Amino acid sequence: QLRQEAEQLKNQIRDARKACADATLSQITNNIDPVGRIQMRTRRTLRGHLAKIYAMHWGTDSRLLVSASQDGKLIIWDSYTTNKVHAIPLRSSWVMTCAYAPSGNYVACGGLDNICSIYNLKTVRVSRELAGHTGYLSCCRFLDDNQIVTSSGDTTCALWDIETGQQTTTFTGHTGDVMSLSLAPDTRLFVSGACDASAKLWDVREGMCRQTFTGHESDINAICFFPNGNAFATGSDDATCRLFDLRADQELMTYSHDNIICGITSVSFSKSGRLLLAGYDDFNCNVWDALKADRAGVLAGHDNRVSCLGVTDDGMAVATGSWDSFLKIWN
Amino acid sequence: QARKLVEQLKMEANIDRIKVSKAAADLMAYCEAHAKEDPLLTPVPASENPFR
Amino acid sequence: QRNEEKAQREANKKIEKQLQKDKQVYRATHRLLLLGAGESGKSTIVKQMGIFETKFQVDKVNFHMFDVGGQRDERRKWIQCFNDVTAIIFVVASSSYNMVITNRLQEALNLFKSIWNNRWLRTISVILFLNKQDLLAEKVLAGKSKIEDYFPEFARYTTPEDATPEPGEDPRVTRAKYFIRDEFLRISTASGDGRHYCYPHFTCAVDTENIRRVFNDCRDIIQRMHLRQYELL
Amino acid sequence: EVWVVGMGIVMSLIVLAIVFGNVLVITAIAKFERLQTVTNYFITSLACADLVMGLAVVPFGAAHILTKTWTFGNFWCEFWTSIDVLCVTASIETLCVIAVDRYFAITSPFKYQSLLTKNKARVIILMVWIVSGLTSFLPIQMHWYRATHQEAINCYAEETCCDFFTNQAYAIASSIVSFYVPLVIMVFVYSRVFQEAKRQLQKIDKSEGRFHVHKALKTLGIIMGTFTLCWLPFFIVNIVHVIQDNLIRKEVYILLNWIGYVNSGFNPLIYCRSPDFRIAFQELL
Ligand SMILES: CN[C@@H]1CCc2c(ccc(O)c2O)[C@H]1O
Repeated sequence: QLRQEAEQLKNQIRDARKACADATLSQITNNIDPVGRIQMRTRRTLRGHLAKIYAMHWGTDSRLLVSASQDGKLIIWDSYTTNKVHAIPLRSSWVMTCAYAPSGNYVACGGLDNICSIYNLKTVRVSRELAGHTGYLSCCRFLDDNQIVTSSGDTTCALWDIETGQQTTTFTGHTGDVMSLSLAPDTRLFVSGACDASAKLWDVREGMCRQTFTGHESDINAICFFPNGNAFATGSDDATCRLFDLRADQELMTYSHDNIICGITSVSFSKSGRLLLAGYDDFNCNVWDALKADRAGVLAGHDNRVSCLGVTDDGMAVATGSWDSFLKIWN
Repeated sequence: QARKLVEQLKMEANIDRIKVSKAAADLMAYCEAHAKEDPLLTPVPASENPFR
Repeated sequence: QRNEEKAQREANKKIEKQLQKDKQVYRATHRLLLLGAGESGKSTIVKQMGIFETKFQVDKVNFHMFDVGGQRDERRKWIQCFNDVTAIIFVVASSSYNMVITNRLQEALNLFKSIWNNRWLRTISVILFLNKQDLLAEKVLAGKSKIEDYFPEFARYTTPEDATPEPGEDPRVTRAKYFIRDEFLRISTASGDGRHYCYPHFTCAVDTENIRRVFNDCRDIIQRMHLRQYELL
Repeated sequence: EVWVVGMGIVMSLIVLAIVFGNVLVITAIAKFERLQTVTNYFITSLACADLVMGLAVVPFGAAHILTKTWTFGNFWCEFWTSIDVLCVTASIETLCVIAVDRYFAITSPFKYQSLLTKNKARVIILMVWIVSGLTSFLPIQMHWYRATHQEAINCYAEETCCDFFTNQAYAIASSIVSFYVPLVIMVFVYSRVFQEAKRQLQKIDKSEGRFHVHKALKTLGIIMGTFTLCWLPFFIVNIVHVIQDNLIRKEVYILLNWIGYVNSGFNPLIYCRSPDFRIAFQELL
């Protein structure tokens, strides 16, 4: 009974989204001039990690970045002088994500242990251990100095309060292990993608899923959010990268080539949003012209699979951390 | 269970959306406007570039 | 302004020394992954030895075993984390061929096939433990729930002449044990390219030598890895 | 003239092959981070020894053979001889330490990682090169290898002729330090490695006899046979001509010495067959 209603609603959604397809992004962007070829050279190589790196996060100031590895070390670098400011041992050797607070005072990390650890840089001890998730924790982002969102394999995303260490708001109804989430430039909204092809948009204050997008065909390993605040591009185990729109509700363009068959592990946008940098399961990394879906350049300097990709706030540098301990800064 | 799902789809259905042409035009306009201050798109001078 | 660079250099030097010490410690130890069903008896193996980690050392060699608790999901994406482990310890109950909770043995065979045919775990070898051997003997000699009904291929199967029967054992249960082993062995040899092998062991709850068995299997794994890096073997 | 031209072409081809292979190996190790490893440091040391060989002592020796006259000074003759001895002993001892590295990695795998590290590898390479220097430079620069008979003193007095005449003691000591001791060490460690490989093969056969699933023999055969057939024929006559003055002629001695030299160019082919080295070579060219 209810299944028929759900199917009718899904058909209505499909018809409504098909009604707004006035013109594809390719048609409009074909008139604009091509971006051209972009060659990027490794300006800095950061060394000191012991095992494969999974995630990094640039600081609010472009100088400092934090990276996580399977040793259980949360090393904080000064990318300008290639100096390890801090090396934070972890209680659990397995860590799958990290984040750097906007104020620059706190750093968080979490792994196969469901507990999310938050470290106080300026005081280096564990300020709070956030527990309550059931599965492996996959991503962390700091809404403020006091609020953090964690997405785990429990198929749920949660909003935490550091002072009380409790889940203020829990986001549910998402059918797969959530892999990555990204925040809007404003704190109001954030988006996440999971093992199921669906990537959902959430509202932090209300706690309800406003929109859902089912463009992909495999697990969504990575997600990034357009600087304008009205779009976001998601990587997948399928070779496609797709750019969705919040106001339009469906994908605008797809980024893939027949030559590449590997998946995507990390995506990011340039400051202007023209270049969509995406890591890949093969050793190299690719740079996509977001407007025209033409591969502008290739960043091939890593021996193993690329696991994390980031672009600094002012857009000066691009950092890539692969499954070799080496983390490289491109520009 | 299914009631929650159908309620979620019902709430999601009644949202105003704009045409794809308008959204793509907005994205292209934003990219064109902010392309000037893009160190990645346009390489910065060596003196201006901090890393090198 | 001048002292900041010196302070950063001193901090970098101290962190580098600590990281060299951590390099030595980390390269000294060996990491193992324990995978199995809940009823497979992995708790028994743990007792002899979100995530549970047990450290045991034998012959002055540090072994670290990580058992993933909970996370009861058919899709495994955390397993890609265990790409640098020395070996994957697989625990399966051979006496559960008849339990419905798709048979348990068939479910374990499917899990072993999925783990073996994984892009990330291409080079990682698997150590196979077959617990509840006494229970398997009790079931086989009971005359109820014959292997043939649950596993049709058992009827055509014949006991291998080049085997190692127990000093005091019944041919029927020996046939059952070797068939159960041979299923996993043929799954192992169907797709292996020689980069990783499987070491099937008939273990029991009463047995206390499983630590020595895992030590020997890790020794063989590292030795074969070093031999295969060169053109030998 | 035709024979001289042909010999010159052959030696030029040998020199270019040696230098090209060695510089390729060295630049592949230096450029790529993944190619830096404890064993690859020994590989780099051997490649550097072979490169110095092919740059210093092979072309000068070829010129000496073709011209049949040492145009350079007597100090230059001593310097060339010393660099020749240094390169040969450094290359052979580096092969010995590579064999020891493989033996320690295979025979004792659990303690192999702690036993040898990058710093220990650097210390081992430094010790090998210091032993080579003490063997070569010290007795030649201090002129402890000078022979006694009239031919040797006539050759030494004449600055236009540069021929190798050596004492019994120095010849025996140099041969023992350079070849025979590393030969024994390599033979022992490779026999143990072969035994371990055969034991592992028997274990694999026992585990998976019914199912479907030589190489060690071929690998050890090439690795040991190339080095032996290159250097043992030279060192046996090196000992013999000292023991028996009239047994060995100069031409045979020089021919066997150059056959030993060719091992420097053969080494990169043997010791750089790994897929990573192949990928690095393909990317370079
Ligand atoms: C001039 N040719 C020299 C003469 C003797 C000698 C060589 C190489 C290694 C040694 O340990 C030696 O004693 C030859 O390359």
